[PDB]
Amino acid sequence: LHHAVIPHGKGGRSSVSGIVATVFGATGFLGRYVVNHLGRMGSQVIVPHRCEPYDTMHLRPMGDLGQIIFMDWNGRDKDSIRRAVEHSSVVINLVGREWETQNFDFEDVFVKIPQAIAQVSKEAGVEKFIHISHLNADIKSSSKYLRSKAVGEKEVRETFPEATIIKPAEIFGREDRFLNYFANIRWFGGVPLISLGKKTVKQPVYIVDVTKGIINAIKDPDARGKTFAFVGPSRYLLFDLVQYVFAVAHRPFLPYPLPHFAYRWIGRLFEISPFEPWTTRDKVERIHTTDKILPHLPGLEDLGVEATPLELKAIEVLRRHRTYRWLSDVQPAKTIPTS
Amino acid sequence: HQDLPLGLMDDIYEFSKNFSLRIDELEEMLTNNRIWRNRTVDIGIVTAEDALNYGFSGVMLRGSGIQWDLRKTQPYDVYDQVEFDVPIGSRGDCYDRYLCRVEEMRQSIRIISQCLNKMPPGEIKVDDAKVSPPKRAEMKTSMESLIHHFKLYT
Amino acid sequence: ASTSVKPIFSRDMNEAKRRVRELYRAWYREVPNTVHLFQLDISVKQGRDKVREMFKKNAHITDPRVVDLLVIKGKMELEETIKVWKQRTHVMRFFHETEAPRPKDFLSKFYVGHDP
Amino acid sequence: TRPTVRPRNDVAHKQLSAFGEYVAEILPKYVQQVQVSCFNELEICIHPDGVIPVLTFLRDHSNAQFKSLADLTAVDIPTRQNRFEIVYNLLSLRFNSRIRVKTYTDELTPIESSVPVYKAANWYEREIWDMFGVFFANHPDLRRILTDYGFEGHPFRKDFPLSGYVELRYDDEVKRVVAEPVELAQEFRKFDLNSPWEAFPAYRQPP
Amino acid sequence: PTVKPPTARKFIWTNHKFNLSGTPQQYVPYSTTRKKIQEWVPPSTPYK
Amino acid sequence: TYKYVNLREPSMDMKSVTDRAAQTLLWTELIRGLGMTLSYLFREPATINYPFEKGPLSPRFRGEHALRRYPSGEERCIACKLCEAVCPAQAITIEAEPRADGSRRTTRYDIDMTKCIYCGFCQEACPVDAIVEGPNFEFSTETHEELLYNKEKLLNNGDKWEAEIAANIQADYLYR
Amino acid sequence: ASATRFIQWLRNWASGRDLQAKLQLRYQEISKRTQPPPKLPVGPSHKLSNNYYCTR
Amino acid sequence: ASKVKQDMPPVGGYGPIDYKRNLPRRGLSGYSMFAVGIGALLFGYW
Amino acid sequence: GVRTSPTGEKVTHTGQVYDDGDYRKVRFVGRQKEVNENFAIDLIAEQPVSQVGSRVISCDGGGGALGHPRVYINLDKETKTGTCGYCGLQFRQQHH
Amino acid sequence: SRGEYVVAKLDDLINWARRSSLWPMTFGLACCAVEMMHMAAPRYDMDRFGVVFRASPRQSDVMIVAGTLTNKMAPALRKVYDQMPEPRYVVSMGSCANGGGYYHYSYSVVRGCDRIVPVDIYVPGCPPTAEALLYGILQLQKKIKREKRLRIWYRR
Ligand SMILES: NC(=O)C1=CN([C@@H]2O[C@H](COP(=O)(O)OP(=O)(O)OC[C@H]3O[C@@H](n4cnc5c(N)ncnc54)[C@H](OP(=O)(O)O)[C@@H]3O)[C@@H](O)[C@H]2O)C=CC1
Ligand code: SF4
Ligand code: SF4
Ligand code: SF4
Ligand SMILES: [Zn+2]
Repeated sequence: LHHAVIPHGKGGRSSVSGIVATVFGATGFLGRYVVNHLGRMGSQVIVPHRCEPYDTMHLRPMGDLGQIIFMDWNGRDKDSIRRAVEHSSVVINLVGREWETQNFDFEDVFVKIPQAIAQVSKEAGVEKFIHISHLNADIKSSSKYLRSKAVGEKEVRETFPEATIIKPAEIFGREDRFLNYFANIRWFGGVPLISLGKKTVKQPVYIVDVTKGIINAIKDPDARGKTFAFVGPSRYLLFDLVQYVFAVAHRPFLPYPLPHFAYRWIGRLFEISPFEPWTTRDKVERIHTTDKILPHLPGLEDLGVEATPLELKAIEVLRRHRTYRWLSDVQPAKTIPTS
Repeated sequence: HQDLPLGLMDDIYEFSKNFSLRIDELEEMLTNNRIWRNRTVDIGIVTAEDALNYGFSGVMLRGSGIQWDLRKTQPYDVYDQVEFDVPIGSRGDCYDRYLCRVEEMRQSIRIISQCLNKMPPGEIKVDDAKVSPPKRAEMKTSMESLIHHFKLYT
Repeated sequence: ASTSVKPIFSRDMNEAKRRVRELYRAWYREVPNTVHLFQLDISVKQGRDKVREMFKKNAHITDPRVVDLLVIKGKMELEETIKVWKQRTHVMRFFHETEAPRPKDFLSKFYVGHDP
Repeated sequence: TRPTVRPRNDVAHKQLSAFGEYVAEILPKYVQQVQVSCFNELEICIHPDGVIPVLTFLRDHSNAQFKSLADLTAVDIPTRQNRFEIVYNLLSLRFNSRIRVKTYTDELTPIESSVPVYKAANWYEREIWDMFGVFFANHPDLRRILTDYGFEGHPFRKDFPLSGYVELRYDDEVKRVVAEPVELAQEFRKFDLNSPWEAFPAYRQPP
Repeated sequence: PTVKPPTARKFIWTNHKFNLSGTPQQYVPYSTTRKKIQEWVPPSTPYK
Repeated sequence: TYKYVNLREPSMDMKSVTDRAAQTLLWTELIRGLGMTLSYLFREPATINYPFEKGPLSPRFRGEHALRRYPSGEERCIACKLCEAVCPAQAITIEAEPRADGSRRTTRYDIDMTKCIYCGFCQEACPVDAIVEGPNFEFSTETHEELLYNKEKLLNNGDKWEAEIAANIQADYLYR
Repeated sequence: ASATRFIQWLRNWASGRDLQAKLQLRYQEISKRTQPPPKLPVGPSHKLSNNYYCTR
Repeated sequence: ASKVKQDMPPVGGYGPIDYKRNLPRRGLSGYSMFAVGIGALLFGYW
Repeated sequence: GVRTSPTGEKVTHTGQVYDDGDYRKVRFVGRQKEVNENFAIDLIAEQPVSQVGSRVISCDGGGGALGHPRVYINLDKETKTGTCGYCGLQFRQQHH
Repeated sequence: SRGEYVVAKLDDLINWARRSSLWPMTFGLACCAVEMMHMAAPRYDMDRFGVVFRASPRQSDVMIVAGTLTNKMAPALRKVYDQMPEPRYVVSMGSCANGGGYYHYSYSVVRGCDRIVPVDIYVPGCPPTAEALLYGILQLQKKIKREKRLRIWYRR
């Protein structure tokens, strides 16, 4: 590397960080924060987008003049992928979807597309590669979402050997579908939960921690070929977590039990709409899948990030669900000890 | 900066000719309209002593009856060679100030007519190249003019 | 003599520190409802830490005229917050949330830039 | 009369010169220096303790009647021990004449507020405080008037940078407008325009 | 122009263009200067 | 001299009082205001059919910038940086060096059309009429970046509007 | 100025004045947009003698 | 060798320009207006 | 007179072109590189050398007030042509 | 014959409605607001294109930032932008709202409204002529005319 784009400045908006990053799937929940932190330091962020340009406008104020470059691409058009990665030094793959469409399904977005990005990046000459997977990824799970990520996770590690795979748990934030999803059950009266929300342990992680971890992995060369797992600082029962969410939102809470087979059936009629499904058969599985406890995988603390307690920043997400402007404290959710 | 282009003072005359009727139509809609009067009469009354002590100037003084205009008391340019009247209010409220401005729009047409009829010939910027830049024709043939053009713009 | 100077409010430090303490009291009692009225996302604990931290920085002062101005400015700052002239953005400009940490050790500065 | 030279007014110069001595003799306790410029503007330089006695005198005295505060501004001259210079511009409708009254202060020394003399000075003194940092005693309401809430510093002081210290942008992570240290895509280009050759020998200073 | 036609020059565009904003023909800025500092290129021959 | 605007005292005779009473009850002066708006309904509107009709301009108009050439193809700019030094907004950046043939010419000439105040001082200070502001005023963009002109963009503007820039200078160079 | 005499009567009557002699639209009384070239005067200092700068 | 030519008023100046207020006096008197108003009512009542 | 580089990018009249491993070529993906094709160094070299009978000639660029400041060029050096510093037009002396 | 064709004409209808009924909310801040009013004056008459002179934030489809944005005003601009129902566009008018302008190096001016809100059209000038803004408003219309919201939805 005789060029080695050299950082300049104090790390501000007009500075140069030397990072030329292509961020696929930059138009979603996780992309907003990743692109924001890159442009907040002076990175050249290429944002290949499939949606309408009107939906990329929130990404324009995130960088200085000319530091955010927008391109068109198709997940099945390798030529378009190459155009957006050939001039870069790090590729970030944040592509995903909670549901399956006629054109695209879980295999296409979690296996066929991520592999193409890695294969094109490898020959294009990209030295770094960040791939996001799920904490509960295995090829022996009811969820087809989680089954596909395990299949697609290994292809990235076999197509781009040095890639850095990050396996976050459920992420919560302002635009998340995890804590907002819980608070939006109120449109149907009670809150269905397999069992009574018991027998499920989850370790939610803050969106910014996932973002800072992704950014740190783009800097320290002790993450090439590694595999991380971003998990929160506390483990909660699903029943406790949902009750806490409704406590912050300050709304009636009437949980009732529901059989697993019955939950899927209502989860199939809610995935008939041709728009954003309110819930799906796959989405119900992931809510109740206890988060793994992989202790052999390095986590956030190794990359220099300190996991953010949910109690610290749960009001931030659930404020808008409160029906009163001010509302005049909620006791912390019962957390499973470390033992 | 530059002299007036040929055929401008004719257009100003054509415009100034019809502008009195335009103000008349403005007064047909507001001066004697009872809704306008009730929203501007006895509103914002200022005394002549408070107006002076609060730093007011212009119509904010003349509205309250103070007879003061810097064009007639401290003239500049050629304002002492033109004829015009200074409208003065009596009540000191919004309505009287609205009348002064309307009358000032008339007295301004009065001054423009005199300016068009008394415009003298000659240069339009001081003939002193150490203050005002020389003409481009001189700047491209005279060494001194080019030196002063260079310095006055750097 | 030349050292003679016109006071602002307080003629000596002991009378100047009374104004400082009165100003810490009003600030200490305004954080609770400043975090409520503005709908901030910071606990009242770290709110009073920020008030405490600001005062401590101007603790080496030993000139009553300097201290009187620091008190005068502080009450101007307090009035803006009490009367909600400040927006949520102004109140959170003390905490520097979006400024990345800048390590102060020599080696860290050596790798990043030329600044001392 | 040369067409490119401003004509003199010797009548005004003599009149304002006489009125300067008149004010100096009636207020020896405060008037430190009186000047009349070549374009006939009288400047009365006073001790800072004499803001109210002199402004009140010029406003009320039957031969002065300066009943209009045209402007009130400060000038920052760092070389001076008292770096600030408070300038009061007064107008007289009765006598159709103007006067200027100048005093001085520094960062830590209060100057008496003239709101009791001229109500116009209410906002002028807030601007001087906000932009220069001069504190005015007994002011009905002293605050920042022109600068952003919480702005730290006094922009019009000569040692304050042109582009400031902080700049604003919207941050999506916190969903609010945030302030960060100033960085400029193009630095302001400082021009050294002064010519090394003297231009006005009449204003030459001693060696 | 059918009465007082413009002067003809070699470099004047024969074909006019409209506002090309939003199209692939838009104007993308760049620096028109060359690199200022030339780095040292180490020898490709080993030693010892 | 001065004139009172509102010093008239209303008449207090029977006819005058009954005129104001009739005005109050019968709304006469309000009807007088309805007639004026009715008049405007039957006048010709002053609206021009944009973009098929354009508002009148003059040869002095200060619009988009351009870099000119002599009647030879050679650039008029000789990198004197007088325009750079007078730009009130500091919207010009110039770098120069001897050309291959030894001619004093620029290697960079950037105008930041977002700092520019469209004031005309650059074309007043140019001793060779190199930089001018043309009549074009319709060059709105969808991105901020493409309003940061470099030498190539300005030269293209000159080669694109020269037929019109030359005629305007011809119609106004005897004033300037 | 193309309004028929009937509409002209109506607008004139309603306003209360002759609107046809003071139209707010310009037709042909405006100066031609092409004018003969000028030849501007020169200032008082354009002399070849008795014109030393220190005297002005 | 033509003479000076700058924008000047035509020899003799421009025609007079009106500026004073010209609000006309139009309508009937207060007496007549009430007469027509009362006349309408009586005919209407009839 | 462009001299397109091996990577297919036009070289402007100032010699500016992006190297292979330069990340700033990405800005031209989906767009174009604005380059003015009329090089002033090629067009002024194809202007005939004027022949004059005087050792000194004056150039004002043509047009008088519309040209450039009037300069006087010397022509006593036979080994080279006299060049104008503003416009580049060249002048030679007939025989002496 | 194809769902792409049917979903495309139905997309033109919504584009045509949104392009032909733009209701701006002018943020008159500085001198450029004067040239924005001249766009509503009789000569140009923005109202004839379906562009109403003035509307409230919740009834507005486009924000026109006409004038200088200061550090003390920036928080208010974003608040009104957030409260604007979607779809919402921004037109940046004048040098001050584009890159700071004459006041670029000031300590109290935001160097461009694009640091605060996304910008769809930039109108250059100081001030842009009332006709130059109307060109910018008519250029925003062709942007909406070129949107493919329903096309892109049909191919997800
Ligand atoms: N957010 C969460 O809760 C969790 C996220 N993850 C992982 O993070 C990644 C997604 O994060 P998140 O932001 O929440 O997802 P989002 O639903 O918010 O957005 C998904 C992104 O991927 C793009 N996308 C989806 N399908 C396609 C397609 N065929 N072609 C091109 N782009 C497509 C979308 O583009 P567009 O919409 O514009 O068409 C969008 O930019 C995934 O890898 C996921 O496994 C892991 C743990 C928790
Ligand atoms: S018009 Fe004025 S502000 Fe714009 S580039 Fe020229 S000198 Fe600078
Ligand atoms: S454009 Fe004109 S003023 Fe500017 S550097 Fe070139 S020759 Fe000099
Ligand atoms: S761009 Fe020009 S007209 Fe607009 S606000 Fe700024 S200085 Fe005023
Ligand atoms: Zn030449």
